[PDB]
Amino acid sequence: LVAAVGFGNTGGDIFERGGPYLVRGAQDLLPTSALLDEYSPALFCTIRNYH
Amino acid sequence: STQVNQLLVNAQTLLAAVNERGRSVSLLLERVSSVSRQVEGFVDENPNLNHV
Amino acid sequence: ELANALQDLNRVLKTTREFLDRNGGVLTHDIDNLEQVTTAILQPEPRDGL
Amino acid sequence: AAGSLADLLSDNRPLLKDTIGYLDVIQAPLVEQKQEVSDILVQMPQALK
Amino acid sequence: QVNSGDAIQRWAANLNTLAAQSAQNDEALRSGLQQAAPTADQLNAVFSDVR
Repeated sequence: LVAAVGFGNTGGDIFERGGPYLVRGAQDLLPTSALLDEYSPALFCTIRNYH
Repeated sequence: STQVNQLLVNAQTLLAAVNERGRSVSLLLERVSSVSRQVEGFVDENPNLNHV
Repeated sequence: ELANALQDLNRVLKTTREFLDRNGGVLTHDIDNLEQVTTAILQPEPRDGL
Repeated sequence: AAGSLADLLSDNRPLLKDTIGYLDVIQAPLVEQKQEVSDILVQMPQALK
Repeated sequence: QVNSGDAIQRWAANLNTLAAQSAQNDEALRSGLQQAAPTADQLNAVFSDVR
């Protein structure tokens, strides 16, 4: 029970500080993820040619 | 007798307050079992995580 | 319900303890290094450069 | 929270496994040449200036 | 107490079931307690390191 008190307090603090950040980051990553997926085929060949 | 009466009324209040969230209490055990299984499977099926 | 819950809870507690003894000490280091490098590249001058 | 984590894992486990595999194959050459990366990162600011 | 006979019978049966399930996994319960004691401390340590 004491360990649960300590771990719950620490984890709740960390989650309350870094939850909305992660939520909005994962919300804003949709266009960048779609863009990276759309132009994936020109990645390996581009890096190979530059090398 | 006073302790018995107070115990019974406080127990009624506590049970009424606990089970108003009926769906979550009614699924606590199922969800904890499910998340336990999922965490076990996630750790088991990815043995290369430490080297990564 | 309760029997499966107890068994799965015991198994996941053991699995979690193994995982934290195995990976936590390097996961913390990775998080610290990521934080330090991102903070270094998100100062106002690197921010305007980017 | 238990239900939400169970659902998140049940949905994202195969994708996380594939992500870990791809991350391993990406990072292996970088670790193999972790000194060349340091050297180019040291040298690049002078060239940029 | 008479008017609530169905409720008391139902929770008596459910207490029987829950107690049977808890007793049939006595070693599981002991192991769960013995492992829950230090795992929360370890989780608290991990979180406080990345606080």
